Amino acid sequence: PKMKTHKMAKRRIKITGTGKVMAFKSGKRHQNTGKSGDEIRGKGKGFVLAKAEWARMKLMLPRGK
Amino acid sequence: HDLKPTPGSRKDRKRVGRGPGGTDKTAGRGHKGQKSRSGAGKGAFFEGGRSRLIARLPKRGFNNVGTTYEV
Amino acid sequence: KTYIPKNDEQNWVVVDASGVPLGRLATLIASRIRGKHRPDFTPNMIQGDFVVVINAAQVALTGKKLDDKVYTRYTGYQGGLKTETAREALSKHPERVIEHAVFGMLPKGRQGRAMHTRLKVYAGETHPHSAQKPQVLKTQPL
Amino acid sequence: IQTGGKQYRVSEGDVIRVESLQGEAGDKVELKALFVGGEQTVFGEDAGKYTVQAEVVEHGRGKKIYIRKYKSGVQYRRRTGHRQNFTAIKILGI
Amino acid sequence: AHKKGVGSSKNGRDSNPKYLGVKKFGGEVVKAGNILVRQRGTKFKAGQGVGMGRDHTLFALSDGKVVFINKGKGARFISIEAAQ
Amino acid sequence: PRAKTGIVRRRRHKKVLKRAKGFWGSRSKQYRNAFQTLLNAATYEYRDRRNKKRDFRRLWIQRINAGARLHGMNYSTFINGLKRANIDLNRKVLADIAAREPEAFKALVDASRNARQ
RNA sequence: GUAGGGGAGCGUUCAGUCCGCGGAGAAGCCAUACCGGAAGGAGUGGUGGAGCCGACUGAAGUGCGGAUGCCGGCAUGAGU
RNA sequence: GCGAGAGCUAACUUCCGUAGCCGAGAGGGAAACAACCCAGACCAUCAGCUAAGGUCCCUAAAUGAUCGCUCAGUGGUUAA
RNA sequence: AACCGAACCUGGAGAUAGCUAGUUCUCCCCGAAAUGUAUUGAGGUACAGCCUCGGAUGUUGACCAUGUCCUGUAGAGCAC
RNA sequence: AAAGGUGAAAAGAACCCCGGGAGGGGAGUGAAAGAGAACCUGAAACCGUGGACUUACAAGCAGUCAUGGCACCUUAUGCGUGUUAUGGCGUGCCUAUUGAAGCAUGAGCCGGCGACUUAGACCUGACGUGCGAGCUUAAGUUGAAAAACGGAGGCGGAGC
Ligand SMILES: [Mg+2]
Ligand SMILES: [Mg+2]
Ligand SMILES: [Mg+2]
Ligand SMILES: [Mg+2]
Ligand SMILES: [Mg+2]
Ligand SMILES: [Mg+2]
Ligand SMILES: [Mg+2]
Ligand SMILES: [Mg+2]
Ligand SMILES: [Mg+2]
Ligand SMILES: [Mg+2]
Ligand SMILES: [Mg+2]
Ligand SMILES: [Mg+2]
Ligand SMILES: [Mg+2]
Ligand SMILES: [Mg+2]
Ligand SMILES: [Mg+2]
Ligand SMILES: [Mg+2]
Ligand SMILES: [Mg+2]
Ligand SMILES: [Mg+2]
Ligand SMILES: [Mg+2]
Ligand SMILES: [Mg+2]
Ligand SMILES: [Mg+2]
Ligand SMILES: [Mg+2]
Ligand SMILES: [Mg+2]
Ligand SMILES: [Mg+2]
Ligand SMILES: [Mg+2]
Ligand SMILES: [Mg+2]
Ligand SMILES: [Mg+2]
Ligand SMILES: [Mg+2]
Ligand SMILES: [Mg+2]
Ligand SMILES: [Mg+2]
Ligand SMILES: [Mg+2]
Ligand SMILES: [Mg+2]
Ligand SMILES: [Mg+2]
Ligand SMILES: [Mg+2]
Ligand SMILES: [Mg+2]
Ligand SMILES: [Mg+2]
Ligand SMILES: [Mg+2]
Ligand SMILES: [Mg+2]
Ligand SMILES: [Mg+2]
Ligand SMILES: [Mg+2]
Ligand SMILES: [Mg+2]
Repeated sequence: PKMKTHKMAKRRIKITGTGKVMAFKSGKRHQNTGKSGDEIRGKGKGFVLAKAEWARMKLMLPRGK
Repeated sequence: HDLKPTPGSRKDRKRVGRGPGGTDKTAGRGHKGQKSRSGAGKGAFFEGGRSRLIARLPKRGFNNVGTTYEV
Repeated sequence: KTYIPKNDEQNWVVVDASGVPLGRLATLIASRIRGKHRPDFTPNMIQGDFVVVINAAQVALTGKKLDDKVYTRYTGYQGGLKTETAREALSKHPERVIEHAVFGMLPKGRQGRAMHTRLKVYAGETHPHSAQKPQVLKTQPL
Repeated sequence: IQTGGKQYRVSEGDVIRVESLQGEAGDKVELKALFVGGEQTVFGEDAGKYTVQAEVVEHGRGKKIYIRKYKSGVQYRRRTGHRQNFTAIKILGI
Repeated sequence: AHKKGVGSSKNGRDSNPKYLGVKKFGGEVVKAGNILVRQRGTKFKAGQGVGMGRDHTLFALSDGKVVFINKGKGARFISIEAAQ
Repeated sequence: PRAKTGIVRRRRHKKVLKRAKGFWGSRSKQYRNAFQTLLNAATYEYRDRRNKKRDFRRLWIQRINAGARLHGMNYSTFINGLKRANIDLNRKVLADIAAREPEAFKALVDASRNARQ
């Protein structure tokens, strides 16, 4: 059986050139009028997971994409 | 018959069980627990019963294959 | 390689308990019986000397030890705890006071019980053992 | 009259095995006395002055022995071989 | 025979820990923007080279070496003096 | 291919059982109780190698004290006596002198009480 | 030194090759004070009556005291 | 054990801080005794010194020394 | 149709089993944890924490002294 | 469900002895009846006969250590083998546990059966080997007491 790709992880995770794993910062959908404008700015973004969380994601998409 | 494979080509496998040599009683598995049990399952992306990291993270953008250029 | 001897001897000696404190005499006797005092000494054999005791009836006891020292027997039936004072024991049957202490100071397995044998208490001045011509031993700390 | 950490008792013309000694079949070993096995007796310094003389007879491997260790409800079993090397030694000291 | 309660506590409650105090102590090197005190109030006043966020957090402005000024109790200052 | 037990189990078993002769009742005839008895035997063997070294020292000491006291000396005073005069004897050996050779042990006594004076 | 990780090995069937035994008697069984650091391994003798050891290499239905485990035989309770 | 709460300044109690041990630690001591005291066992020895703890007999080792105390078996379990 | 709050036979079927039992040859090396937070979670699981093997570094670790800064307990004290 | 095996060949034991018989002892056959039809080997539990040393004052997880007694001599006259007397010492195993000799679980006994595996042309490391800026084939085709062909595909090659 070919190991399947974890379709949830498709739109939320990114493989990197070196071989680290990325995602988008969170809290941006109704936690808005908070705000602060620098939070709202800092959140829409993107960023690298701390580390412990790497193996799993890697196993989520074997193809990298 | 003269021939022999390379030193370090073929390690003999783990035969768990088979006495106090040796991995006695529990064959690595530890004492009790869901991990101890014999069934196919968990599997790998199951954290606690909780609410998973991947499930907590925002989805971004659609998906498109488009064209890719051979370098 | 270490020396194991041979029980040849049968050595007999007379102790006079007259005026002697009970425990101490009990030590001299017990020990002469067990074997220690014998340069060859070998434990799993009995090598002790035979000990005649005389004048048990005049044994000394550190006051107020008579009227206060109690011996206790138990019979197996309820209310079996029978007790008797040193003075009582000493008038009824003194030999059993000496026997009782010394026997306390021997071991308690097969061999020890076997050692009781080589004790021969008599109260008062004489004994019946002159055929063993036993050699007299003085009460001393040494 | 001693070797490998331990005294022995010798008189004359007797074999004695002691722990493995350097040497070979027919070698000679001298030893300082600790006590005179005989007349008038001597001990201490007087003994050390007198000397003992002994021929290395043989090299040997002691009787076999297994080594068993055990501990309850731990599944701790240990089985091991053992042999204790010695040297046999005839005596003819002064 | 037995009892049936009924009392409880109104208490229990407390609040998650507020890791406060100084993080950068007397005689310590400092990168630009390294934080040196978390505090409730004006416990430690900024000196030269150190600014102060709204948390009354003291953070150093231009690298250097940390120095503590205790000006006789209740009026105290932390500063940076660069080496040389 | 399959590989039965064939022959191995019985060889193991006979090994244990043959270690176990002279054991009482089932302890020498049933494998398991043999094997078991033997675990406890393990404990006893190891222990008692050390312990017999403990025991023989004891014996020597007893005999020595005896000889010591024959000639009017306590053991302890006899042994400081020997160390003082730098006589350096095994107590195994001291025992054997004490038990086997009277006059000689006597001589050591006199030497030691001299070293005490 | 418990869980656990690591390392070097012992023994079992089958397989390839090499060595080689065997009716002046194989495997299996039985006794044994010898050997090896341990799994284990030989020597001799008794049994048996036709197949089999050692070495290197390969593959496993490969090593048991437990599971109120399974099949089987025989004990105890009892001359009750 | 020490530091606190809870508890009755109860529990072989409960919940935290801290050291050590047991857990996973055999060996000597504490009669017996996971925990306490001494002490971390690669194997062999019929060898020597020590630790805690001990040296009247069971039981290895002074029925030791000197100046006292208690006479109540206090010793060998509690208080106003 | 000798045990019916849903008969019996066979099949799905090796149902599922965060639960209990059980888990077999030897020696050598290191060697834990029972803490944190999160969990329809509390005897289960995720990630840290702790173990081991390997590859990297190359004294960065350890203890203890010196220097310097931080502290509000022990005590104490009554200035609120 | 359980079930298998004389012997090369039935030459399957005429005949004699005890017994109603069963069973056996002879004889005869056979290479061997140490193969006789409850017939290849014939382990262990378990039941007995005989012999060695032992036991009728004794408190015991049955061992272990030390010594003495008797006995024995084919890896055996010593480091002995068997057996014993007496002394010292000693709380079955497993499991489960903070903690097991536990009056906690399992177990009558011995013998056999009895539990970490297989798969994919999946994923990811360690070791090894062949090629190496390249490496590799799959279905299949032909051959086949062997293997060779087969480039479709797949992996590296650039990331964001
Ligand atoms: Mg392993
Ligand atoms: Mg088991
Ligand atoms: Mg288990
Ligand atoms: Mg035990
Ligand atoms: Mg345990
Ligand atoms: Mg010692
Ligand atoms: Mg170890
Ligand atoms: Mg072969
Ligand atoms: Mg075969
Ligand atoms: Mg069974
Ligand atoms: Mg039952
Ligand atoms: Mg049955
Ligand atoms: Mg009847
Ligand atoms: Mg009945
Ligand atoms: Mg009846
Ligand atoms: Mg408690
Ligand atoms: Mg201990
Ligand atoms: Mg202890
Ligand atoms: Mg004790
Ligand atoms: Mg306790
Ligand atoms: Mg001391
Ligand atoms: Mg003594
Ligand atoms: Mg009905
Ligand atoms: Mg099932
Ligand atoms: Mg199904
Ligand atoms: Mg270690
Ligand atoms: Mg658990
Ligand atoms: Mg983890
Ligand atoms: Mg440093
Ligand atoms: Mg206060
Ligand atoms: Mg007939
Ligand atoms: Mg008989
Ligand atoms: Mg009697
Ligand atoms: Mg008798
Ligand atoms: Mg419990
Ligand atoms: Mg545990
Ligand atoms: Mg019981
Ligand atoms: Mg039980
Ligand atoms: Mg239970
Ligand atoms: Mg039962
Ligand atoms: Mg490679």
